[PDB]
Amino acid sequence: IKAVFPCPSEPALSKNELILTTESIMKKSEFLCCQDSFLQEIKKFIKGVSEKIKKTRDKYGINDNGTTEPRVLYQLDRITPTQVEKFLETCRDKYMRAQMEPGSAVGALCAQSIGE
Amino acid sequence: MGTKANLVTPRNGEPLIAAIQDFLTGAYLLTLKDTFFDRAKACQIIASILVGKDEKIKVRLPPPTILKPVTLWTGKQIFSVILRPSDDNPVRANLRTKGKQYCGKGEDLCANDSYVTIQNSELMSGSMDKGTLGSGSKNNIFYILLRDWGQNEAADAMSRLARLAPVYLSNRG
Amino acid sequence: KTALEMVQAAGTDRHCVTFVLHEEDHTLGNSLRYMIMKNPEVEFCGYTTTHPSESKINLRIQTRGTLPAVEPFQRGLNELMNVCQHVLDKFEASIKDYKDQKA
Amino acid sequence: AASQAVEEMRSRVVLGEFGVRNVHTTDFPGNYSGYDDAWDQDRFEKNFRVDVVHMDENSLEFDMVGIDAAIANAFRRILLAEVPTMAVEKVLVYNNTSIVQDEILAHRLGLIPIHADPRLFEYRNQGDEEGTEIDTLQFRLQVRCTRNPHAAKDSSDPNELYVNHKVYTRHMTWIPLGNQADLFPEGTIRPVHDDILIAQLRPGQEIDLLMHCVKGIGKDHAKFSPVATASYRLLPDITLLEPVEGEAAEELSRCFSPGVIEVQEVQGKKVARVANPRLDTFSREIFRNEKLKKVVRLARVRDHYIFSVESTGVLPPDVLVSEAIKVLMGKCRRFLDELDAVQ
Amino acid sequence: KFSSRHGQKGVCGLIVPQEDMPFCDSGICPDIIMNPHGFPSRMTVGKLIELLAGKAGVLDGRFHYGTAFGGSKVKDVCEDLVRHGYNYLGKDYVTSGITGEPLEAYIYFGPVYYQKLKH
Amino acid sequence: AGILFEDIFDVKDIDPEGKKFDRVSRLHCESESFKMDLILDVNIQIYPVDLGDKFRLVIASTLYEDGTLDDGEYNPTDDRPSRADQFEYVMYGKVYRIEGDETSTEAATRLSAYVSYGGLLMRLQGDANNLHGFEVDSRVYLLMKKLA
Amino acid sequence: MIIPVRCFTCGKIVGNKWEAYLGLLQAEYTEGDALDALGLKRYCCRRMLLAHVDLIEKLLNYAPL
Repeated sequence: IKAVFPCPSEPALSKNELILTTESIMKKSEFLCCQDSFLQEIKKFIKGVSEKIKKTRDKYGINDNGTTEPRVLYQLDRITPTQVEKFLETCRDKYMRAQMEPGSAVGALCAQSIGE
Repeated sequence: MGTKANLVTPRNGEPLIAAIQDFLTGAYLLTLKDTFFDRAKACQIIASILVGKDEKIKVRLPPPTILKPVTLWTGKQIFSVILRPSDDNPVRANLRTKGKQYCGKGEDLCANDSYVTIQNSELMSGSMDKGTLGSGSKNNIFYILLRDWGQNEAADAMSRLARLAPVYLSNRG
Repeated sequence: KTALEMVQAAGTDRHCVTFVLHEEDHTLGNSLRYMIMKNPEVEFCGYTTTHPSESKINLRIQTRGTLPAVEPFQRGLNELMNVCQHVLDKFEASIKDYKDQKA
Repeated sequence: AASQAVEEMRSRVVLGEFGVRNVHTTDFPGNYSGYDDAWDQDRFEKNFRVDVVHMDENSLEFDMVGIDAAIANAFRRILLAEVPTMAVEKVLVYNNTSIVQDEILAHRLGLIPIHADPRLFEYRNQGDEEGTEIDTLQFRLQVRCTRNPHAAKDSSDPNELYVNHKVYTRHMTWIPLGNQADLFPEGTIRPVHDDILIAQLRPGQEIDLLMHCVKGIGKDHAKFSPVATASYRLLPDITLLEPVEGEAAEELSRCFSPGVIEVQEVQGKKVARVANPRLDTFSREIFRNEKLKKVVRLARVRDHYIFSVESTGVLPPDVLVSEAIKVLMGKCRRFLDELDAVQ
Repeated sequence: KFSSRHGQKGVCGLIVPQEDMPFCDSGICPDIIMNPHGFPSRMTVGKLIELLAGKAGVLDGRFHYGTAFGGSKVKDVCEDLVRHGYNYLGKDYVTSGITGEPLEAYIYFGPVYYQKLKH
Repeated sequence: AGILFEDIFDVKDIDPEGKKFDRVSRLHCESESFKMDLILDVNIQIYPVDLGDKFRLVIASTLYEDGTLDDGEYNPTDDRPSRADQFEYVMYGKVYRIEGDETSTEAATRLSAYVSYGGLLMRLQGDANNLHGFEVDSRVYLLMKKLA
Repeated sequence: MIIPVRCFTCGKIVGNKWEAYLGLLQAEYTEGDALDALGLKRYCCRRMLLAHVDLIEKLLNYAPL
């Protein structure tokens, strides 16, 4: 997601904002259908991304408000709001499409899979 | 029951339709650090791709990797045309994986050139081996193409390799 | 019906055109490719055989600017004919000279 | 310097211990920084030279300097496959009683070469089996093997015991059609070799057959190919990087082919010089000797090609090479005519 | 189906015109081209020795013996090739028929007995 | 100008782990003016580099000094005055990873920029103030001239 | 069964050489030297005479005559 849609001219805010944006997107009508365990796993991954951003920002001049002078420093762990919206949708669609289709002949597939 | 819909085994989900033998060796030899090519040799190898529905695509030749003492491209640049043959192709494949032979250190600055990075359908590092182009791996480019861009994009790329890899190896020897 | 010219797109952009040459093999294509790749205007020239079974070569010429691509292809055929005419004359003169020294 | 390195890259293919480097032809516009590679007809004409090293009946050796590999390969490919010749296509068989199968005997007859000149005859149209005086030549072979009436008692040797024991290409007799007899004087149309063994017979066994010969190109069948082998080799240019003197000269002379290296005692001390690099067969045995590997460089001049053509005897070798160049000129003209029709 | 007498059996995938086949300096073009990939998994070193022995034997005019537990050694056969002007290892410098330019790698070229199978 | 970075570099090692390739050598270098270490692959067939050589390395966003970023396609045949006329070796590649120094837990300023020239990699490592103007997915010209 | 008229790879006519080769072998000439006298320089041509088995003579002993 970061490479396919690298967003220049975007806020690139992080830490508290990342977790706030994620929780708002998770609770938007969709994602209720998603199994609850999956939603928790996304939150654990997002919490990890937020922790990584904080450590890097502390190590190399924390953004006072997004105004630090070497602007290359902002590229160190860059997640922008459009990327967060794309990541959460791609994960919902990938999960929904991974569900076994009803009528899958589940038993026949297992017997062949054990034999090979 | 179509091949495009069944490119992955039901047992683990690993890809089963993938490059084998001489397709794999032509690609490893093309994508080695020493493979460098002049405009004519580049144009001929890329030309093999333009058949069977690729006739109606205008080929994009990437700018040459070497430019001043002599103008030269790299094999990694020519392999990348298999992934995005034209400027109107929408596939922007991304992979970052250890190749077999990985030194264990320096992720992408390995001594053996065995860490693969593909950005926007362009190989930036590494040589293609069974791990990235062959069966049995979920770190395959064809698998990332199936999962992220679709069955058709993966199948088109596999057909392009079966045309490019034989033409380089027959002429190289 | 030996030569069929297929334009790259519905828009019929002249700069990229694929010439399908019937009853042809690597002998004409490789020689023509060298002659038409010595033209500065041609950015990309390559030949591909669709299948070993069918005797047809598809030659794709992509020009640098607005050149129609028929003009580079035609110039290449003319150059190959001139190179052949010179070699035949030089070879015949050399063969005659050798026989005369032998005599 | 770097300029020296580029000059070798564009002019010499260097043979190495594990591989051949600088293989590709790189002289195209824009491939180099200070060199103009755009086509100049005047430059090509001045540089090109053809030298006939050796010509003997059925063999021609010549050197083309300044030609490119793609143009040179075309001449070799045209000579092998696109220069037309006359060969047996249909064998009508009456009373074949020999051990050899008729299908095998038909194939052997097709392979035998005919001395008829292809340019005079014309291609037979599809079907049209009967043929015409212009498009075909008819040869009749009738041989019957009989016991020799006056023979020695032991008769261990078949040749003494039997007459016409072996069918040879001399037996084949041309049957003239229409005005062909006047156009071709007796003996102009004959099988070239005269000694090829078509079949072997025993007493009471007879082969009677009629053969029709048609013009064809090598691409359709190998029987129509006019050259035993046509091949080109780039000229060898061995260079000794460091002066080599002493017993080393004797080993360096041994590593290469028999006449390429001549050892001369300039001051009573052996010194090695390269006299005839053309003879080198590139066995690359110098690489086996560790000391001499670094003292010599094995390379081939890219634009000098030594071409060897051996004919099957159907037509003189010089004529075959001239015909091949004309066939390429024809292929270009056919396409130019199509472009005129399109526009 | 054609087999090589070393347990490697193949079907004829393609029939190519002589002009497209790669040619060595002598002008010999290969009757059969065999993929190098077969030898590493199969571990048929004997076939590689048989090409070298046959090439040396044809040039010498002698028939070499590959009898089990004995046979012609590689060292003796290589010396015969050097006398006849060929590389001891039997790898020959070839040029490509399709492109007209030399192949980057030296190609092993030699005579090997092939038997046509009934199928 | 369109210059991103410019310094004089001294070659310190040629092959750390042996000669893995023929044409390519892995040059490890260090700069005089700034404390910059440089990993660079160069084609040592066309351009030969020795263990003591000193060279000037400019990285530029555009090859025409008038600051016109117009690069629809690069035409080798076209001849106009440019920056490459002053330099011996030129490569075109893409900046693909900016990464922080891991070797200090606090108060750090070293950054790594990675550029890939079709597979010939460069790591440029130094103070963040000198690597300014690098961005991911940007395309840069390396230029290089040896000094007597 | 009978000597092939043309070498399989090169295409040289080798049908004419069989009778001479047998005669040279009948004399003291060595197999390599006999092939050299016939002019079969390339290895492809040499194998055809060297590896040929003449079964036509043996088969004919059983032919009707």
